[PDB]
Amino acid sequence: NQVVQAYNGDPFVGHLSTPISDSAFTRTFIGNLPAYRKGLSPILRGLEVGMAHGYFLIGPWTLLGPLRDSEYQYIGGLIGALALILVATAALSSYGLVTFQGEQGSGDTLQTADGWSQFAAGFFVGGMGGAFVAYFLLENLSVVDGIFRGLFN
Amino acid sequence: SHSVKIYDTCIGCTQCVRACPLDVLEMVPWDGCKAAQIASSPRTEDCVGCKRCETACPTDFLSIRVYLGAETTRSMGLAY
Amino acid sequence: ALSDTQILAALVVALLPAFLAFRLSTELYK
Amino acid sequence: MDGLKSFLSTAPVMIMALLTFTAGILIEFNRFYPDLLFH
Amino acid sequence: KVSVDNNPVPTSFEKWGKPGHFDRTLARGPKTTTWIWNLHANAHDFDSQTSDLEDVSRKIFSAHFGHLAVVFVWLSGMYFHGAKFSNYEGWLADPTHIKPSAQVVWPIVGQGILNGDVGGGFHGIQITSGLFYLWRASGFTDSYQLYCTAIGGLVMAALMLFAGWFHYHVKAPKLEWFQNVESMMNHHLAGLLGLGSLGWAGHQIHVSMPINKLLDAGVAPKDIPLPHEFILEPSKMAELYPSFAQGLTPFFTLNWGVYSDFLTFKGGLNPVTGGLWLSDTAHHHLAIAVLFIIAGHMYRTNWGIGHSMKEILEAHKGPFTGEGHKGLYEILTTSWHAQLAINLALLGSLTIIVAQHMYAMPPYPYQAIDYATQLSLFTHHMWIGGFLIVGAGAHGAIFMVRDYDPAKNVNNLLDRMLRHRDAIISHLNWVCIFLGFHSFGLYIHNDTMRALGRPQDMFSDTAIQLQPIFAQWVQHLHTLAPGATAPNALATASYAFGGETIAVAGKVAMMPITLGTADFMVHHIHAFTIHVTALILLKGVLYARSSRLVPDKANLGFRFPCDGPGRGGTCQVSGWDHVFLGLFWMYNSLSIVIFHFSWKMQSDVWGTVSPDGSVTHVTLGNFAQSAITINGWLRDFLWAQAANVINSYGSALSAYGIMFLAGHFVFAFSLMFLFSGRGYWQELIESIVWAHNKLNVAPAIQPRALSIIQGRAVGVAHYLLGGIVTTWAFFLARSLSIG
Amino acid sequence: SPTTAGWSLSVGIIMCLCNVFAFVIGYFAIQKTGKGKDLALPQLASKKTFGLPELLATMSFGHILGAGMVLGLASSGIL
Amino acid sequence: MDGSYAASYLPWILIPMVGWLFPAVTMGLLFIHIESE
Amino acid sequence: MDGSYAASYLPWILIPMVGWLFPAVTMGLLFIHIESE
Amino acid sequence: LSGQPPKFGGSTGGLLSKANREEKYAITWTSASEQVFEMPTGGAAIMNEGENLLYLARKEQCLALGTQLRTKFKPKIQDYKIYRVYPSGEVQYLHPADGVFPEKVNEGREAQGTKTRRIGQNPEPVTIKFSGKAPYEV
Amino acid sequence: MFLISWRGYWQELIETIVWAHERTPLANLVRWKDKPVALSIVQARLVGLAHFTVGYVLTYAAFLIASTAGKFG
Ligand code: CLA
Ligand code: CLA
Ligand code: CLA
Ligand SMILES: CC1=C(/C=C/C(C)=C/C=C/C(C)=C/C=C/C=C(C)/C=C/C=C(C)/C=C/C2=C(C)CCCC2(C)C)C(C)(C)CCC1
Ligand SMILES: CC1=C(C/C=C(\C)CCC[C@H](C)CCC[C@H](C)CCCC(C)C)C(=O)c2ccccc2C1=O
Ligand SMILES: CC1=C(C/C=C(\C)CCC[C@H](C)CCC[C@H](C)CCCC(C)C)C(=O)c2ccccc2C1=O
Ligand code: SF4
Ligand code: SF4
Ligand SMILES: [Ca+2]
Repeated sequence: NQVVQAYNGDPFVGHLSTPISDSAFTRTFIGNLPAYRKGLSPILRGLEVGMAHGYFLIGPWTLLGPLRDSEYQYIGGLIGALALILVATAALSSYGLVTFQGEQGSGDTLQTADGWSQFAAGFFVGGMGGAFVAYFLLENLSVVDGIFRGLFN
Repeated sequence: SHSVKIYDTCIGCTQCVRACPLDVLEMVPWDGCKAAQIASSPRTEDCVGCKRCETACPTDFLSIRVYLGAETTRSMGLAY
Repeated sequence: ALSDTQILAALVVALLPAFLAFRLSTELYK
Repeated sequence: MDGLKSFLSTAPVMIMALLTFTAGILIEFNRFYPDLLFH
Repeated sequence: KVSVDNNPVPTSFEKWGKPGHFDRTLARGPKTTTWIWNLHANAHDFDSQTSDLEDVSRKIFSAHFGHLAVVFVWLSGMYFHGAKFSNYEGWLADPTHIKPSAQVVWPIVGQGILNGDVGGGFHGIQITSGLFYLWRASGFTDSYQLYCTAIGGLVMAALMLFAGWFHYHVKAPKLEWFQNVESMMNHHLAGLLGLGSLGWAGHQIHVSMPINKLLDAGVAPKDIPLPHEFILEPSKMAELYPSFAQGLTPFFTLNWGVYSDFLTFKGGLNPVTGGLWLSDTAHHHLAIAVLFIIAGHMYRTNWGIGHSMKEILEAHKGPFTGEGHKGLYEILTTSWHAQLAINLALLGSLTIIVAQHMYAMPPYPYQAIDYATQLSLFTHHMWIGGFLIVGAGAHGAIFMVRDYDPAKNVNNLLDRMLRHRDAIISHLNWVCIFLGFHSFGLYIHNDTMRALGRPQDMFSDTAIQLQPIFAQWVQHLHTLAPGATAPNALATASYAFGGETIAVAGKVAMMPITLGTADFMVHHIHAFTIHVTALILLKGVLYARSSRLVPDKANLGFRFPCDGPGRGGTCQVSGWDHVFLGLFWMYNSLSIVIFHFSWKMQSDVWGTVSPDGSVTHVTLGNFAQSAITINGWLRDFLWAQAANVINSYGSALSAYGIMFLAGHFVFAFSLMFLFSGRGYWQELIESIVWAHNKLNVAPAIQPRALSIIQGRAVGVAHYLLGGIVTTWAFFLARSLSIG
Repeated sequence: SPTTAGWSLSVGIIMCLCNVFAFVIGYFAIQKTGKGKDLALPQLASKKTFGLPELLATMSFGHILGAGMVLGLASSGIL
Repeated sequence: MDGSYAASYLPWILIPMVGWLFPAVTMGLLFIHIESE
Repeated sequence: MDGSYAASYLPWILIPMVGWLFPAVTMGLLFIHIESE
Repeated sequence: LSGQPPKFGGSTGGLLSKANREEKYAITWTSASEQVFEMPTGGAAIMNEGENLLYLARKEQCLALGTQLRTKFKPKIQDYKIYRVYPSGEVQYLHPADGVFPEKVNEGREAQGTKTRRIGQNPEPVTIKFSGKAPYEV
Repeated sequence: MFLISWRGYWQELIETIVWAHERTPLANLVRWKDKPVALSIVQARLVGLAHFTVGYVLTYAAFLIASTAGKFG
């Protein structure tokens, strides 16, 4: 009833097949994230990765920021999130320029210069879009509260 | 790669060639000592620079010298 | 009345039948 | 018994006996003539 | 089960004069000065002088006896100093105005000034160990009883010396005697801890309870009856405790409820002395005695009953650990180093638990009166506990490189430990970096926001708040405990969780310890430093055998400096160097712990209660707003509270100022050995040797420099010595300046 | 001060009964019952498979269990 | 929809999730599942 | 940060550029450079 | 590269991405008796009857394994061969490069790495200034 | 830190961190071109010397400039 085998039946690779690293749920979940999902073009997986992080980065400066005790509470959070997504996409494109210069194959469409460039473009679009949509929900928070409770219905 | 040089003062005591972890060194025939053997360093691109060969050499000052130089994957001992 | 944190305590307790129901249903699927 | 003779003759025992003797004579000289900043 | 070898080694003086007889690499003679350091470093490495597992066990047994002789000599010194050179006869009468002093100083060079006025006309050093409170709790009344205890301890020390000589030289037990660990723990639980607790419960019933109840009533020590007068006439004990008129016939019939007169689960602190009641102390030792004696009949022995440790261990296998513990009994019964690792870890954690309980539940009368004793005892036992935990890491590494062969344990817990060392050290790296960013980075953030004039952006209690909600909840549960979840407990377990400020003799014995955001931040620093110490020591234990860098660390040994300058430089890959770094990190961790304790008690617990009921603290509530920035620790704690240790010159506390500066010197001196390397010092010693050769005074014993491990060892020894001496002087001069 | 009972026939009755239950648990539980010191009339105990060890073990556990029962039931009241 | 009871924000977040996230996620996963291979 | 001196807008634009544009651009160019070929 | 692998349960110490991007090393030894050895990656394994094939990521790990095969076993396993295998596919043959172990004189090897002087007659760096060389290799 | 702790400890620590990066999901995507190694022996002697010097100078410049400007203008 052993639950920790070696990774993929290979006992000399440096990995164990633990219930977290190599379970069925982990295979179906980690293997279906945009970074690992099958058949996607790099632009759509970069777009889906980007929105999940733009929507995330709005919060930390919105609730904990130099502007959190003023009337421009959400604008400061949005400005910080755009700064972070800008430097994130600059880092992503610099990584693409650096890593993928020697010619490699096309076994994975993401680990190539065109693929990583598409991933960086999608990450930028998704990140700034997610940041602005979280800003738009937060700025119009009275509206969202009223429509979820039924103050206008 | 590091360069392992063996000088004339070698007494053929074999201590360096079995103190070496990566077995860079090997003993070759020679006519300059009683033991009729001198250490050589054929596979010296596999030298990591540990200097266990210099540590094991009994002759004073040293009949074997390791001269640390251009690092590579083999000469830095990186498993990654 | 009832407390605010008792409801969240009930939710994090009921997170355990969620995990065990997921694993039982997965094991029935075999 | 030549073993206690050779053990009392070791470096730590003899150096501690010597330091104790010099400390004793210094402490006694400070006990009798206390405060000698100069001649 | 007792089989011995008779006269295994002759008792002769001849080996005394030949040093280095124990180790075969030193029996030739000293060629160089490295022979001296090897003579001292290998003197107690019994497992390397021979490899029989039987003679090393006999050597260990007799070494234990000699160590007990040392401990009894020290304890006799304590009792003799309390007997003769102390004001215990004077302090016992008035233990609220005059202070303990168990050491007078001979005046030689003007050091009679250290004989400060301690009270009652006695002149001497005010001691900070709780020896006087210990002897008041144990029922000592006159100096003659302390003198008898000191003489008995010296006799028992002579007995331990004789027993060590007996068990090495005339009758040494065999190996099968030592490998009876089930019989051994039966006797150590039932007979050592169990009967020790039972005997002390009996002493407390018959000596500590009467003497301390009459001393609480207000009777002078000269009118106090001698402790056997409460045994020879039990009518007197019936005068004090009405439950002794019924005798032991309630005990043997389980009419135990009538012993609630003195065996009570009262809880809390005694208001007249500040200590725990000795009622629930005697009851506690009785309960511990019964529980330990019951647990001492667990492991199987000569009789068929019992419960063998081997089958207990083999029964515990799960899906994750595979083969389970079947392999561990051969580990801990064939290796003294794994035993020393586990016993050092648990003794260090026990000493830390002792430190954390003896402040919050002060078990001795008038211990919480004076803050010197409380602070010194907490600090002392934290330091001892941290040292022993680092020793646990050290002997884990020694066991892995020396006494661990993987032939006899495949796929058990220790193997599976070694098969995922990268995962363990990886996640422990992550938690160390996480806590170091989120425990010290909060301090840097607060320090910057206070420097920038933004105190509303800080992590204060009047700012962004980080309340320790779980510790506050646990404090709430322990305040609400003695009514619902401990019905027969009258008062709270300690007043540290909540309740009433216990003020005795005008000074705060114990008051509730509130946990704001400052305590959140300091406790996460504690977690961080404890995790980094665990990281270094656990990395040493796991990576002692082999790494990806040096795959043959096991046969290079345990104390090897490096493998060489190759692979970039493998300068500290041994397990010994992980002990060496864990010593620095233990010093850092425990110094933060004792600074947290000292500042929290000075600002939030200790102080003077006015008769109007108000409490004023020693540093006046600094910890709430100053203990969240580093400048607040440097300004309100280190700078502000060292005014007592650096202005102390020309007074009785001037020895602590000298010791303060001495600790700074030894720190700075340690940096010479830590920062330098052997090569510089060897080529400097060569020039000095030339100067000796020029005038024919060069030694025959060649002066090598210290080795690499020697240099690191003396650097860390002087570093910890200097830091601990500095903190000892700072604490023991702050505390004698606050009461 | 929890309630307790001094001594009676009821205290004697219950602890003998807990000693009987401890005899049952010991005979059904102890792996090595007959191993130990030799015993007089071992047929009376469990037919030559029971020792002086398990005499003191089983009825000692009976005294522990009976102390538990006596103190617990006298504290709860009903004894 | 005011909430007088304890944790009134909890239905505020759990009615969208059980109404949309549970159906959209469950039908999405089942649509990938019943049409796989 | 008011500026009483002449051209107070000049630190307003040059502290972001020397603080961010100079480091981000310089480290970006050096990261492309030290890792080229 | 013939040989069944040892019965090892797997470990985190082992082959990283260096193995499938550049060289990894295989040690092949033959033993009659099944027994237990310490893998330098950490743990303990099972020597199969007959041929074994253990893939490692460093040459030092392979030689450390071969060293403990030689010295820690009473029936000494000395017919161990260490290969260097590339992800492209070709297999090099490294440690017993000649017939016999390097400690023994094969009498057919070539003295390379040998200088015709001692260290005292090594040239000094002032003579070779701006020559692109260093005082050993002149 | 740089002067007391030496390279072997840090090299095996970085080996564990490298394993962590190469075996985790979603961070296997990002790979180093230059393999992370610990700082060299002489390099970290230099780095500890630079830290000792910079911190020493900054502490004393702050103290000397605030102690006089504390009491003289
Ligand atoms: C239960 C306690 C216990 C026991 C008995 C052992 C026993 C042993 N340990 Mg030790 N150890 C422990 C606790 C213990 N240790 C702790 C707590 C630490 C953490 C610091 C370690 C760390 C450790 C290391 C790192 C090493 C050992 C080793 C040894 C072995 C030989 C020791 C030796 O020869 O030193 C002889 C005695 C000395 C060298 C004295 C040292 C001097 C001290 C440190 C400085 C002075 C201390 C003093 C209080 C200061 C005042 C003096 C001065 C100012 C006047 C032996 C197995 C060695 C070993 O087996 O490796 C192969 C080894 O290298 N130990
Ligand atoms: C003040 C001195 C100092 C500091 C900063 C460190 C720092 C650290 N040590 Mg330590 N160390 C020290 C002295 C120091 N040590 C000394 C004297 C020794 C004794 C030999 C050691 C021995 C040593 C060992 C043996 C180990 C460490 C490790 C660590 C790391 C723990 C992780 C952590 O805290 O998160 C990082 C937190 C900090 C660096 C402090 C907070 C600083 C802020 C938040 C960051 C700065 C803000 C921002 C990024 C600045 C950017 C500005 C921009 C212009 C670039 C960390 C790098 C352990 C480790 O690596 O664990 C994985 C480890 O194993 N140390
Ligand atoms: C030396 C340069 C320097 C400068 C100028 C700044 C300045 C700033 N810091 Mg920073 N900081 C620095 C170094 C610096 N820091 C370093 C070295 C540290 C590490 C110790 C920090 C740590 C720190 C933290 C942790 C935080 C600040 C924050 C702040 C900002 C406070 C106000 C705010 O909400 O801004 C909002 C953010 C910006 C103005 C960034 C610019 C982004 C907007 C969208 C402009 C971009 C325009 C457009 C998209 C692109 C134009 C292209 C161009 C060619 C035209 C302020 C702009 C706070 C903040 O809110 O950060 C976001 C805060 O939380 N800093
Ligand atoms: C579940 C789960 C999890 C997770 C967690 C979380 C909590 C998540 C998050 C999530 C998130 C975080 C989400 C987000 C979302 C987002 C969104 C949904 C967005 C959207 C966007 C948009 C809307 C955009 C658009 C636009 C615009 C608007 C304009 C501009 C441009 C563009 C076009 C782009 C875990 C891992 C634990 C596992 C278990 C389960
Ligand atoms: C100074 C130094 C030396 C030289 C140290 C030497 C030669 C030791 C000198 C010891 C002298 C002889 C004193 C010996 C011990 C004293 C008796 C201790 C006195 C302490 C009392 C107060 C208790 C090294 O060999 C070395 C090696 C590796 C790293 C750093 C260093 C290093 O820093
Ligand atoms: C911490 C530490 C490391 C680890 C250090 C590492 C892995 C690199 C440290 C640099 C990290 C990445 C932070 C760099 C940030 C600094 C501001 C440096 C900036 C870069 C310069 C060009 C200015 C060692 O490798 C080491 C080696 C030998 C002796 C001591 C030590 C040592 O103490
Ligand atoms: S160790 Fe030195 S002397 Fe011996 S064979 Fe090697 S080079 Fe020659
Ligand atoms: S430096 Fe080390 S690996 Fe290189 S030849 Fe010498 S001993 Fe062998
Ligand atoms: Ca603000």
